[PDB]
Amino acid sequence: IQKTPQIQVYSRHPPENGKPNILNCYVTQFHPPHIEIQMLKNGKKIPKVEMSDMSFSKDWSFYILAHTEFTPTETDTYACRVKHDSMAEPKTVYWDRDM
Amino acid sequence: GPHSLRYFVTAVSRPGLGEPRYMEVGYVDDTEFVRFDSDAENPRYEPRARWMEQEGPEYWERETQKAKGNEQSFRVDLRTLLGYYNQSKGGSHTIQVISGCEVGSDGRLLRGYQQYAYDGCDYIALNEDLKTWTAADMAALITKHKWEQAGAAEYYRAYLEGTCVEWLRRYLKNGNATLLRTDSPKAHVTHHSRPEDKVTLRCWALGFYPADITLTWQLNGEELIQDMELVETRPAGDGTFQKWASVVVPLGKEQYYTCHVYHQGLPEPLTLRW
Amino acid sequence: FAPGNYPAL
Ligand SMILES: *[C@@H]1O[C@H](CO[C@H]2O[C@@H](C)[C@@H](O)[C@@H](O)[C@@H]2O)[C@@H](O[C@@H]2O[C@H](CO)[C@@H](O)[C@H](O)[C@H]2NC(C)=O)[C@H](O)[C@H]1NC(C)=O
Ligand SMILES: *[C@@H]1O[C@H](CO)[C@@H](O)[C@H](O)[C@H]1NC(C)=O
Repeated sequence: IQKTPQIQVYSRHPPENGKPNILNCYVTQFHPPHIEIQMLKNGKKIPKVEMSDMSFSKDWSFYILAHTEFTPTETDTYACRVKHDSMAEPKTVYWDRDM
Repeated sequence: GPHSLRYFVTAVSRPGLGEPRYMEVGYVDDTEFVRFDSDAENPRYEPRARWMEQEGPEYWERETQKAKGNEQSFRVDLRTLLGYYNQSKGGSHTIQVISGCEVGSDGRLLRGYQQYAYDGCDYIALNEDLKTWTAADMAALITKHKWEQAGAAEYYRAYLEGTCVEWLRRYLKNGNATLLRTDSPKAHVTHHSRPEDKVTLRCWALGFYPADITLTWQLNGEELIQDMELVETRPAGDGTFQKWASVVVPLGKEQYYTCHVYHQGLPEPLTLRW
Repeated sequence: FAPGNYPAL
């Protein structure tokens, strides 16, 4: 089965400039399992990102979380880039702090 | 309340790139606690929760040996299925398995299960009676016949009623501070404009544990579960969860809609508005 | 404690 991934980007705590927080990129409902996930700060790859919570649902689609500690500022931007066979090109989803 | 111990296993072939990738991830309830990944340079079963520091070196050695054995059996399974389905060796294929047991508040077994899938489709599964298997196609029927002659269900039933339940009880005891805790949700509502004098109201629930939660939107005492949009409950990176649910309403009438949050950590459900 | 021996398909 070929299922396109849903990509969700969100912080642990409501964002407040200057205060430590956690940024998450949850990639879900995909198949096959092969996939590439990267988190970016101002367009540059964030090193030491942690991958966790890998699982699958009743219909067998895959789920996995990418997360990292961060201290937001008014103008730093963050995003999650994902590459999967179901898509022609990599998909980049930005963190929307006003969602 | 009830608790569960689950193991998610995945084997993925990759022709022309070496051996299949093999992974095992274990969970107590909705908390990841152990993991094995064949693609690390020194594949070993590793702790994923702080309380697992309470197990000795022998525990890790034994789990690691089991994982390496499992890795080899699934490697063989991938070849066998190419035969059952008359497929070529040039493409990538996936085998997935979910195994687990669940106990009640008193620690006694409520149910057990083990289900397999090939390329994202049901293959074979253990029936509720823990005595027979049910096959999704003719290939799985061959497997069913093999397992009946080998007594596979009896061996798995013994694991469920003994080992699985006993260790789940131990994990709940050792990690009580983490697993039996309750973190109350903190909520808020965001507002967004849209085309045609309408507005999007989004209700957020943050920092809670366990994961089970209910979020609803009401209008004059009636739930709008229909025209409501939402995301599946998701992990937030520190052992807690979050979720949001939204509804579209007429501009200037936002005050007539209320979000309701029900959770184990809320003696009285939360009611809030924009 | 993980399952110990997954029977071959
Ligand atoms: C979680 O349970 C502990 C008791 O169990 C702790 O010690 C070992 C037996 C082992 O299971 C270990 O993993 C676990 O952390 C509770 O602590 C006890 O609390 C009572 C309160 O009356 C004290 O009298 C005991 O001395 C104390 N035992 C210990 C740890 O020395 C602990 O309270 C509980 N966690 C929570 C929710 O607070
Ligand atoms: C298996 O597939 C090949 C073509 O890929 C075909 O020649 C052969 O007859 C098939 N055998 C079966 C069991 O259908």
